[PDB]
Amino acid sequence: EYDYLFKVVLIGDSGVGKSNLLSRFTRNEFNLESKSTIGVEFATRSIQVDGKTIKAQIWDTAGQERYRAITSAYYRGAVGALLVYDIAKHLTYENVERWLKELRDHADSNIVIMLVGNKSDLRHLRAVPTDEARAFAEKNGLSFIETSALDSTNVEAAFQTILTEIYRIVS
Amino acid sequence: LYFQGAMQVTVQRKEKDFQGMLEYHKEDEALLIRNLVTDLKPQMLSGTVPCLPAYILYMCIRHADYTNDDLKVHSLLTSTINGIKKVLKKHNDDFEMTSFWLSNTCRLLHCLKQYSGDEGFMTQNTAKQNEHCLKNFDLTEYRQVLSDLSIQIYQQLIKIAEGVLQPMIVSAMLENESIQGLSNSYCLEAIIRQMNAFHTVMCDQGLDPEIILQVFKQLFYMINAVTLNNLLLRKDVCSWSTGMQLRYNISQLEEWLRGRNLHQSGAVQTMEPLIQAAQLLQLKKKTQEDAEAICSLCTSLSTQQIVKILNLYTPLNEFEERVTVAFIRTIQAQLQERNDPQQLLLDAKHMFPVLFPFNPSSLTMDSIHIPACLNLEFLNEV
Ligand SMILES: Nc1nc2c(ncn2[C@@H]2O[C@H](COP(=O)(O)OP(=O)(O)O)[C@@H](O)[C@H]2O)c(=O)[nH]1
Ligand code: BEF
Ligand SMILES: [Mg+2]
Repeated sequence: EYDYLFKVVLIGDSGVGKSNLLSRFTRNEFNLESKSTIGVEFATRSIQVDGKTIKAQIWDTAGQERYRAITSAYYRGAVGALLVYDIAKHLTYENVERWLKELRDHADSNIVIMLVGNKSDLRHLRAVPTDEARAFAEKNGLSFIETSALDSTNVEAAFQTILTEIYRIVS
Repeated sequence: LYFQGAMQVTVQRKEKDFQGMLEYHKEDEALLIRNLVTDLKPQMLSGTVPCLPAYILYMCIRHADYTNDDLKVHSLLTSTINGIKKVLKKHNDDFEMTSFWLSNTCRLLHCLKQYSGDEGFMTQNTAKQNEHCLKNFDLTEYRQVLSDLSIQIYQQLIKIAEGVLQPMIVSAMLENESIQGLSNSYCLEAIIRQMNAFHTVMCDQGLDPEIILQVFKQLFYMINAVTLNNLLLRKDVCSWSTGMQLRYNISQLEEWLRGRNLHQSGAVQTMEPLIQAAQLLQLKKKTQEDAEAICSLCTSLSTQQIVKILNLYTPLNEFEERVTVAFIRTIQAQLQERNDPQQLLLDAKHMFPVLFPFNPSSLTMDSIHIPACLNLEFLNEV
């Protein structure tokens, strides 16, 4: 059982690694041949914070328009969001603005939002400099981290950080 | 000149260590079948190695083989098989008892193979084990009878488990909103608790893990069909909201599987129709592109099923619309190359054929001893 249940949505373009951030976080698995998410999918994991049990209920969503749910109204009740782009594809980062605008059209105003630059293992292919994405996060009131679902770098830290920040706001 | 036999000369028996055999007197056989099969309750055997009843039976058979007593062999087995059947007709609704005798029947079968004498069943024996093999008798025909029995028993185990789960499925899977932002009753936790109980029973009794994996593959198949079939009848649950709820429910079942190391059972795969139905409910349903996305994605739903769900689809906010006739016809035209079944509903009672593994063990017959609680003191070690 648990003391808090935190609904957290994963949003951002198709291919950026949302489902693998989720599989890495919830069962330490990564798959190179990930199937595209259809509609909304789910996984959960419980962690400790301030000595209390926090169940993270993670809503993993489709980034491909032809795979998306008819409506974004399901964002309601979300206390956290990860807005994910691929550091090796500047377009996925350009699209963060639009993901972000939609989120704030449907989400509660206290939602905690973390901008996540995924695939940091692809250093040789980087298209989004860290400083650029960080200034965007700052200016938009987003927290910010770079992760790699592949080599696991900062995945634990991204989720632990957002869940801890949510705990501080709601407790 | 004569000799009556006289110190009256008598045939004395050689004094040797435990061979791991078990002899009994023909007159005492009903007491044996009675205390070892008929009146034996699974729970008396807590705190011993699983399937001790099967080992004990093979040890008795072994001795019978050794005295060359084929009347004993036939008697014992024929009588044991009938005992077990009788216990199962009486306990036809008892999951624990049924699984108990499945497990033991299978181990007795493994013993008869492992110690058959056929070198093909023996590749994994230690020398000590090889010398516990049957010497005189080839019991192939009985092995066949035991294999037939275990299938009958497995079917009764599935029947029992499905009977318990049935009244729970629709309510848990379709009639219980348990996550936020989407807007006799059972919840999904109660199905999961019931499956834990089944799993624990099967584990505690040392059922072959391949059989356990198959049991849950089979029960998940049932949840798939029962849930999908109810959804194929009802407008009130065909909305995007149910789609998401259902997907969440399915993911909890999947995580349960992983937690019990059951994820490779094939169970997940049997849910693909229900998963696709859940996705279908969530997807856009207006344009040509939308219809192509649906036809590409719904490979485990028949055309009739996809059409039924689109026909049933009922928005929950007036701000959304019912699927149009033209949209359905577009689906129908796109799905023409298909060869789907004539019947709309899935057969919820479909049984996957069970494959029973052969799992020889490292137990040595000459280290096995009967616990007093079985009241088999009238058995004697040889
Ligand atoms: N190199 C690298 N590849 C990744 C990483 N995360 C995901 N991928 C790959 O990116 C592809 C799309 O990943 P997926 O998680 O399905 O993307 P999603 O549509 O955002 O859910 C898959 O081939 C992956 O295995 C990462 O951190 N580094
Ligand atoms: F799951 Be992804 F967004 F294709
Ligand atoms: Mg995904």
